[PDB]
Amino acid sequence: RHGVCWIYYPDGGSLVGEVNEDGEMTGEKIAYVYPDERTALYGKFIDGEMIEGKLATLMSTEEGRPHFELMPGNSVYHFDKSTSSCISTNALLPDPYESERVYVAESLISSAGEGLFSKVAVGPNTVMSFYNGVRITHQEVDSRDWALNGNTLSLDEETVIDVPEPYNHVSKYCASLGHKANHSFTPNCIYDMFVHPRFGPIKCIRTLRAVEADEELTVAYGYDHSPPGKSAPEWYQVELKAFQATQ
Ligand SMILES: Nc1ncnc2c1ncn2[C@@H]1O[C@H](C[C@@H](N)CC[C@H](N)C(=O)O)[C@@H](O)[C@H]1O
Ligand SMILES: CN1CCC(=C2c3ccccc3C=Cc3cc(O)ccc32)CC1
Repeated sequence: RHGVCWIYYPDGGSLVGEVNEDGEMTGEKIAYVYPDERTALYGKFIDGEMIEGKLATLMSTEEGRPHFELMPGNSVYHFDKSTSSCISTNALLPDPYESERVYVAESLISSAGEGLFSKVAVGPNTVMSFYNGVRITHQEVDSRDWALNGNTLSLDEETVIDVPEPYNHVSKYCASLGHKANHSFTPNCIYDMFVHPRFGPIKCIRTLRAVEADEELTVAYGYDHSPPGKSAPEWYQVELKAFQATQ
């Protein structure tokens, strides 16, 4: 008669609900559940695509049927995959899972600008932040000045994610914050694949180790002598030389 399906993504998120006649995740009581197995976007989905998800908490799962408590408020989300020229339908609507785990402040790395910090203590392998952005080609990134590529992150062999000016200011764009994490060759985080209900296929920032509250989150940007683009910044030259001096 009735059938509830739990789909687990490799990144730890999941989709749960009763499948329709065609075995599709289509209905008004479908939920995406974030990797903490607690934070959920609950509501209207069509074939697994979020049409109207409301912020909710997964309280329990008695005999496979999940119980969701809607969060007080009007926080509503929808599938909203970026394009080459549009980063988001609501650039100032933050992600609720990210908002519990990270914040932006002045970096502790000299002259690095702003950085990304842990709000709370978390264990290893914890998804902390999402790296959404516009979707451009490797050709575009490779064919321009590398000074324009400080917020680029390759998604796959076809697509590079970017957060271009003016979206590099949190007052202009705070829907995701992964671009605010600075580089280190002793990083405490990595970039990892992520299938997001709002952003679609993107990258996330995942901890490599346990992190304390208010620790700066860092990721290795790469190990090449120079970043993609035309005509490396010296801060990276200095850190790369120090990295290579250890071996
Ligand atoms: N280890 C570092 N030392 C100095 N500057 C850094 C370092 N890591 C990142 N940056 C700076 O941060 C840019 C990369 C951004 N994705 C990071 C967020 C940036 N700090 C901001 O305030 O928006 C680089 O192009 C540099 O300007
Ligand atoms: C999250 N992304 C941020 C930008 C980034 C850069 C880069 C770009 C501009 C200026 C500086 C950098 C720094 C290092 C780097 C090294 C590589 O071997 C490949 C790419 C990069 C890749 C990761």
